[PDB]
Amino acid sequence: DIAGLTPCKDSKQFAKREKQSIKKLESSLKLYAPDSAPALAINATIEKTKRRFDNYGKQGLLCGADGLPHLIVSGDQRHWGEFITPGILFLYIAGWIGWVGRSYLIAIRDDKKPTQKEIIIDVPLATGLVFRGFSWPIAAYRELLNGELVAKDV
Amino acid sequence: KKGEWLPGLASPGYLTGSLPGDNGFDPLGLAEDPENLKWFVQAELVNGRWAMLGVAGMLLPEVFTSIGIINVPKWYDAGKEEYFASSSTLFVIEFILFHYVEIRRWQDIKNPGSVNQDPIFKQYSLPAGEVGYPGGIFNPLNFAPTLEAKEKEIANGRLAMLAFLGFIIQHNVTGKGPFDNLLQHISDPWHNTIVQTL
Amino acid sequence: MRDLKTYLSVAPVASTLWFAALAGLLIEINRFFPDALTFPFF
Amino acid sequence: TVAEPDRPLWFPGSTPPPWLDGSLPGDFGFDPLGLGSDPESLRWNVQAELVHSRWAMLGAAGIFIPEFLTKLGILNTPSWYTAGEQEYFTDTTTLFIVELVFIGWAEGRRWADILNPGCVNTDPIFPNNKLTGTDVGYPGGLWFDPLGWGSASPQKLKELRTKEIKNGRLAMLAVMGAWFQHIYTGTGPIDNLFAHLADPGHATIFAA
Ligand SMILES: CC(/C=C/C=C(C)/C=C/[C@@]12O[C@]1(C)C[C@@H](O)CC2(C)C)=C\C=C\C=C(C)\C=C\C=C(C)\C=C\[C@@]12O[C@]1(C)C[C@@H](O)CC2(C)C
Ligand SMILES: CC(/C=C/C=C(C)/C=C/[C@@]12O[C@]1(C)C[C@@H](O)CC2(C)C)=C\C=C\C=C(C)\C=C\C=C(C)\C=C\[C@@]12O[C@]1(C)C[C@@H](O)CC2(C)C
Ligand SMILES: CCCCCCCCCCCCO[C@@H]1O[C@H](CO)[C@@H](O[C@H]2O[C@H](CO)[C@@H](O)[C@H](O)[C@H]2O)[C@H](O)[C@H]1O
Repeated sequence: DIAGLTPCKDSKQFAKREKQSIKKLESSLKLYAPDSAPALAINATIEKTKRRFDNYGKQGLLCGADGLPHLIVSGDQRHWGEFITPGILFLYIAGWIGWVGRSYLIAIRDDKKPTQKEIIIDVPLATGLVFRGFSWPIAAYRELLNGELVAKDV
Repeated sequence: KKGEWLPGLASPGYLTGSLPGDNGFDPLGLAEDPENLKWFVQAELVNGRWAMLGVAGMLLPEVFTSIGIINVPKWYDAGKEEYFASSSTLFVIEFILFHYVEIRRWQDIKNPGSVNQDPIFKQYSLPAGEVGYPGGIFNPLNFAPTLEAKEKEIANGRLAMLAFLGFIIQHNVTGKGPFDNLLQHISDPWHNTIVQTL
Repeated sequence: MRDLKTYLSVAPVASTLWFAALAGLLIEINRFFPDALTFPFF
Repeated sequence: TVAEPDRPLWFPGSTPPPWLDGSLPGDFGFDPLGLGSDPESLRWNVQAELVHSRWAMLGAAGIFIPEFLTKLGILNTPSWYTAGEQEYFTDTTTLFIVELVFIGWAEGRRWADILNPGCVNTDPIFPNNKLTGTDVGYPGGLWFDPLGWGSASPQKLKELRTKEIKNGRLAMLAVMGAWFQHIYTGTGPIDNLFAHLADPGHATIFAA
């Protein structure tokens, strides 16, 4: 496929890793009784291993010669779930955190002792501001156009 | 007393009540700046108007199809159909026309009353109205743009925007269209709910 | 009582409660959706 | 609104807290941990105790009456503990979501009255109805006080409200009683009553 890689559903090394991993867990399983609690734990880990390998091969992950999923972050639309889509999700969360904390610092900057509300959190004020990050890309963008995001001459 | 979205909560100060559809609803404080309020009023009008036309064009052709009067493709399948022009050509036509119209409306948003006249024909201009409510040829039937009338426009736009939000999310999880969802629900509401769909 | 609530709002206690709730949430997310190198819902 | 200094306290011989003066119903000066010291927490917990008491009294009747008559040759009600596992005319999750919407409406208007008294006492569709009560936690009106025993003089209202909180405290202990009983024992709570009445000296908690 891309960069000489082969999809994990086609790679033999990928399937050999799944085999050897499951057979290694089965080798640990023979030591215990079929009704034992370690047996149900190892069986659950085996089922969890099958689920993991199957999910990786199903969602179009590319594999190298090592049989391990390689990620393609160039922006190719076949693999946006590998970086761009989770990255946009992160930037939404990160902007939320920064915008809410910024709203908090602005609200307490006019207090008599602003340091008091920085080492002892005003939870009521925080709880009222935590949901402004939901619309942070909008409130930030408007503050960009209105000259409210950046302090003048610093 | 202008209508309370939450009977307990008080109305924000910057929401005076001189705006149609005002119910004191802005928990996140997005329109605290009057310029943000001025821009978002136009954004609500245009989003509400497009949602009203969209919900109509999505629901009404489909119910008339399911009844049996006409056979019109569904709103999500109407794009895959074949038309007299290439979809790419349709895109470029729509882009050019809106790249002219929306920017002419945008010039009025920034500077009011600056695009009321026709640049091709010097006469035939628009009378002076308010931003978001252009008079003249845009109101041929000469209705009265007043309260209630403007409040009903915003109210229908809000419900239609929620209606569009329902249509897209329903069609995603249910597979079929809005009127088919209503028929499936009407047959047995206690066993055909979003609880059962998931 | 008010002094006790003021103590619970101090930086370390608020951090522990906030990070404990955050740790538990991420643990349950990786419990119902383990592994996952990608965003599979597209 | 009527303080009583020499009221019968929970701990006879002790001193009541300065914030519990006896104006509240069911006031016995019981707050060793000072959970309701400040007036803000006191009024909030007063509403919490009242709603707790009312829900637990409905629950106490919903357990102890059907479990009683079903033991007799009267009814067919299953165990209150296993009543959730039952299947009704629709799935449980649908009943719960419907309950959330409708009870959420009632609690939302109740919350508006607690945070802002009097601002919710009118019907938002037919304004002429209204609720007559003036005390928080005692809404009055035609719906919640039709017989009219709730609009009376003080002392009398205090006597009735003392009865209400007392029955509710007993019911809160009663509901939690049935819970930990059906966990410790393996039968209905009416069997615990009969087992104890059959042998009060031996059929106790020290039976397992
Ligand atoms: C424009 C729109 C829809 C337009 C749809 C169109 C044109 C459909 C077109 C077509 O279908 C046809 C007709 C025929 C099909 O064959 C083809 C397509 C192409 C499919 C929806 C807008 C939809 C817009 C929506 C849903 C907006 C919702 C905004 C909300 C709820 C905000 C609320 C708050 O912001 C406040 C006010 C205050 C804050 O403090 C708190 C929060 C809560 C954040
Ligand atoms: C006991 C209780 C709480 C007790 C708390 C106490 C004593 C605290 C004491 C102190 O804090 C004070 C006061 C002062 C502090 O300074 C000191 C301490 C010492 C700390 C609550 C019970 C509360 C119990 C409640 C509210 C029960 C409600 C029941 C409901 C709603 C109904 C449920 C059912 O419906 C199902 C689900 C299925 C049906 O088949 C059956 C039914 C039963 C009908
Ligand atoms: C002021 C306190 C006075 C309490 C005095 C109690 C003294 C009882 C006599 C001494 C002990 C006799 O010993 C005990 O007698 C009691 C009678 O109570 C009986 O005890 C019985 O109680 C109930 C009564 O129906 C039976 O269901 C149960 O099976 C059995 O334990 C038994 O026969 C014996 O276990």
